[PDB]
Amino acid sequence: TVVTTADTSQLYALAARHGLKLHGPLTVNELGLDYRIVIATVDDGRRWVLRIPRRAEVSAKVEPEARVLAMLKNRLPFAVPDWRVANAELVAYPMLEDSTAMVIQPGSSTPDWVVPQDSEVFAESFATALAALHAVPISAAVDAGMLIRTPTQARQKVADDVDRVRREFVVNDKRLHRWQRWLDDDSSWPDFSVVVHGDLYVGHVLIDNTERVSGMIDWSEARVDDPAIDMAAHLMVFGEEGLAKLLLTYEAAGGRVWPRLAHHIAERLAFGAVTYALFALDSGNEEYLAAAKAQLAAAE
Ligand SMILES: CO[C@H]1C[C@H](O[C@H]2[C@H](C)[C@@H](O[C@@H]3O[C@H](C)C[C@H](N(C)C)[C@H]3O)[C@@H](C)C[C@]3(CO3)C(=O)[C@H](C)[C@@H](O)[C@@H](C)[C@@H](C)OC(=O)[C@@H]2C)O[C@@H](C)[C@@H]1O
Ligand SMILES: Nc1nc2c(ncn2[C@@H]2O[C@H](CO)[C@@H](O)[C@H]2O)c(=O)[nH]1
Repeated sequence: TVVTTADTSQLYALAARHGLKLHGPLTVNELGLDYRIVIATVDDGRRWVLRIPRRAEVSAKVEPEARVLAMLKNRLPFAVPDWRVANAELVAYPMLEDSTAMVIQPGSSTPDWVVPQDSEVFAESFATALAALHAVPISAAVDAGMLIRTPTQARQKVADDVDRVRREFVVNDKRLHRWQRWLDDDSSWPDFSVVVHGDLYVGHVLIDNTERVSGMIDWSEARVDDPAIDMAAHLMVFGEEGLAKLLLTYEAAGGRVWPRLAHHIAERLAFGAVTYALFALDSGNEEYLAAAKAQLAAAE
């Protein structure tokens, strides 16, 4: 007998209650704070992703995300998870076998690999994919019950998050001033909102073996909001040169821009410290909290 991390009999029973018969190899990622993620082989010979909510508060988010993905499926020129099972105890979809655009071993803080800076096929196809996403009509998002933020509501959300961090943590004075100046800088903010992925970075983008964007995953944060939300992580990974290329092609592909978009994306990236701190706070995880407090107290 060999102790294994996965509980195959419990997983089998869970999947079977939702019409999936597990058979063959599986792998398990238990490091998620909200979900256990298992990639399992099913009697169709195919791999499926089992996205297992850990708690009632997580389970509550399944049905609204299911409506998002159902709406998006025909309206994007790339794949998204096909949640053929979606309920409080289990989400399951056939695995999208294409690689993520960043490969990282669970537990590790350093990726094995990220799609290269000089990959023109990746850069170009990410920009067009993003323009396509941001072209999904607002009416479709409303009809699907999505969270909608007008430009005023988008800016208010940022203000609320900044204020919550200020109430719970002690933040470097210059950091605070940066965020406030940004919130007060009318010219930075867009006068429209779009359907955004909300958690978009190389780890949630799938690519075919030519490095062309073929899919996106992990849509929990999707909503109608500030377009720049989906561009900040591109700046973080690919730098100002990568952002410059993105904006040129995004605009050429029909994406709507505004003159201070590049600036606004950089401010959104800085605002990532707020998002991280609130995640840490809401998680109750002391390691995340220690990192967050250190970041917030530090000079940029
Ligand atoms: C938009 O700007 C981003 C910039 C940066 O975005 C992050 C990323 C994506 C964050 O994840 C996001 O963290 C938030 C809190 C929740 C979110 N979702 C689960 C909901 C999650 O995906 C990280 C904090 C994940 C984390 C903690 O495990 C790590 O420490 C790992 C090692 C992480 O550094 C890397 C693999 C590097 C190579 O990735 C990047 O820098 C991207 C660009 O960190 C953010 C918090 C900002 O929001
Ligand atoms: N290639 C690929 N990875 C996935 C898929 N679903 C989940 N993952 C991985 O599991 C994590 C949790 O959803 C993601 O960040 C990916 O690393 C998928 O359909 N295809």
